[PDB]
Amino acid sequence: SGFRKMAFPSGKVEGCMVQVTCGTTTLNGLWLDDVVYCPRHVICTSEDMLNPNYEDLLIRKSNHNFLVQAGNVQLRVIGHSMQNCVLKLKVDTANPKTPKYKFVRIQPGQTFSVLACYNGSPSGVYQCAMRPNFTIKGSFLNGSCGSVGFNIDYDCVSFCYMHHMELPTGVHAGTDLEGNFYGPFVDRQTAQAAGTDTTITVNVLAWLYAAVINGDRWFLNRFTTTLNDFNLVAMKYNYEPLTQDHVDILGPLSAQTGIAVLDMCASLKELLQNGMNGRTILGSALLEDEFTPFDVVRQCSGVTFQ
Amino acid sequence: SGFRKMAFPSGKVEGCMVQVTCGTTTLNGLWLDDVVYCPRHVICTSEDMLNPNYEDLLIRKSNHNFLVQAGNVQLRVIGHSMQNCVLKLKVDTANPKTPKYKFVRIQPGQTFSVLACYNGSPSGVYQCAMRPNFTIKGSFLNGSCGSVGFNIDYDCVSFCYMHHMELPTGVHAGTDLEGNFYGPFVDRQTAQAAGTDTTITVNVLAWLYAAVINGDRWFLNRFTTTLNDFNLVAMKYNYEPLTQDHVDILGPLSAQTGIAVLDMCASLKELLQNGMNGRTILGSALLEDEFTPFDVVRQCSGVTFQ
Ligand SMILES: *[C@](O)(C(=O)N1CC(C)(C)C1)[C@H](C[C@@H]1CCCNC1=O)NC(=O)[C@@H]1[C@@H]2[C@H](CN1C(=O)[C@@H](NC(=O)C(F)(F)F)C(C)(C)C)C2(C)C
Ligand SMILES: *[C@](O)(C(=O)N1CC(C)(C)C1)[C@H](C[C@@H]1CCCNC1=O)NC(=O)[C@@H]1[C@@H]2[C@H](CN1C(=O)[C@@H](NC(=O)C(F)(F)F)C(C)(C)C)C2(C)C
Repeated sequence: SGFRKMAFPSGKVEGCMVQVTCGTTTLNGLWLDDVVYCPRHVICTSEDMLNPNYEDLLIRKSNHNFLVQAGNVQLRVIGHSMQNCVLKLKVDTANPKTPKYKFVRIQPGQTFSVLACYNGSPSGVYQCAMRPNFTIKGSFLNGSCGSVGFNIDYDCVSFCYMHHMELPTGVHAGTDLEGNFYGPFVDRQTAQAAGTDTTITVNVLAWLYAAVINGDRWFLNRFTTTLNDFNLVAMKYNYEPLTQDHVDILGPLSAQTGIAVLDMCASLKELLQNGMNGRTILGSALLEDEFTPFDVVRQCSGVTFQ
Repeated sequence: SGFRKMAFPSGKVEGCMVQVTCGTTTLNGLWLDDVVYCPRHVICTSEDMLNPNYEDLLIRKSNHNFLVQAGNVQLRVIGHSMQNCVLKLKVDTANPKTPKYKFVRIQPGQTFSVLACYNGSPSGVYQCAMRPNFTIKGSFLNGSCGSVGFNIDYDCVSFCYMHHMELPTGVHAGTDLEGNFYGPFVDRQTAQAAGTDTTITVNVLAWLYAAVINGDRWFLNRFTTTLNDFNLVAMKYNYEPLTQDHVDILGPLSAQTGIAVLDMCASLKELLQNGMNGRTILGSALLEDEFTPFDVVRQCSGVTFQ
């Protein structure tokens, strides 16, 4: 039993992390095959980052201007290009520990593990959700840029996130590994703020299923509701609409517990209107929206990776 | 910025996990050098586990009775002994990926990462505290036994926990890697329950410091208090006493924020007496006691491992 926020094991990703230095700027890079991927603002100074011309700064760099270091070894750059906000450095050595991997662009609502790195060395690992406003709520300091988020599927790492920047309210923004930002953020030290965020409804329901599985059932009421009705009540508590696709995705949890999605929707509608009344669910005093249905099944069935 | 529950990167431990099968029982083992360590109840059936004579069952086993498997490879056992509740299987092969490591017995209050495994393969990683009643609040299913908890210090893994059992209320109990249980639990399917738990005061204060560092300061009041007074108020909310050692351990956080431990103690005493009043700290609606002072510094300074 028990229900924890739980990240994917990081080992496959650890063996891909490098330090990338250009001038005085040092940040982390991802070494896959014979390419190092990092944020393009590695080629900036403090001055530069207020309004940088990245194509211009990069013109003026030679391969030797990029120190890439993998513990004790220093990799020699033999090529450099820019794809959107990502810099690609061709190195002379293929990473022997490159895992099976893919590049994905995740959807708002989806979770992943972040491997927080400083100076190309791992600090720690935690789980995050891509919020509906295209931010994440991470823990990142100076030097963390180039840290990556990932999902593991059996043996194959899907990289979906690279860390670039921090926004007001101390939430975080970044790119896919093709260098396209999630959301409307630019890699420029300029005033930018996140849109107001919503609660990911399907994830809250997934967490309610996890609660029931773990025996926490005080909140199950005896009513049903319609999808239509549920959505109207949830509209006012700033919950995203639940679509029929979402209902279908909750099918496994519904089936494993014998609670129709719409009975659970009934129970949540009550919690939103009456609040939690001095009671916790799975240890928590707030409703959690950072567990997907797959995460719950993963944790409550025992899905495993190598 | 930001503050997350964050585990140590798991890679060094991943390369030590094996599947250990004896008869129909399969659970996880830890392969260090040429020894596999696992819970001794691998040698039991369902029948057995109500009241097992472990010395007796083990007498009757040959080395060949132990299948040890490391992905595709099968290791040949060439020796077996029992140390307390841990079984030690000498294998014919040393693990090439054995990291620098130590065996530690942690103290109540201390945190570690758990690498949850099924069939000797990692499912995921999360952070836990050894609670004062010598339990942890994990996520563990059937097959998880032998999963280990660890701290990383630079390059050296300190294993402190191996998973054995689950108790009423769905909390968890286990041994150090020398096979001594934490707390008064026995490895026997018998009615056993955890003592009522306390809140780890020093950890709550460490979390308050993290809050301030992250800018969440609404709860700082303008008073001091004495250690004596603080402890009396905390006695009734089921907080452990704060000793002078604890005060000394909070020194770095106190120094980095310029808030005396006893000013912070003043602020906590208020929160305990007046409650949180519909407000969160670092996202949380409850006070958190599962971050040590070292964890906070680690996360808020950027300590890093390889
Ligand atoms: C990242 O670039 C990094 O780790 N380093 C750059 C140096 C060499 C200093 C180390 C850095 C990570 C953030 C730093 C503050 C704490 N948390 C972080 O995640 N990213 C940046 O500093 C980032 C780069 C320029 C400005 N950045 C940035 O994040 C700004 N944010 C904004 O301007 C905002 F619009 F609010 F998003 C702050 C420094 C936080 C003000 C660029 C975006 C290119
Ligand atoms: C662990 O032994 C394991 O993963 N497996 C044994 C098999 C082969 C079935 C796979 C197992 C882990 C727990 C299983 C329930 C869910 N969570 C777990 O962590 N441990 C046990 O089953 C454990 C062994 C016998 C009885 N165990 C146990 O945990 C009991 N608990 C108690 O008796 C209690 F006193 F409450 F602690 C339950 C099965 C949960 C009732 C032994 C203790 C040797």
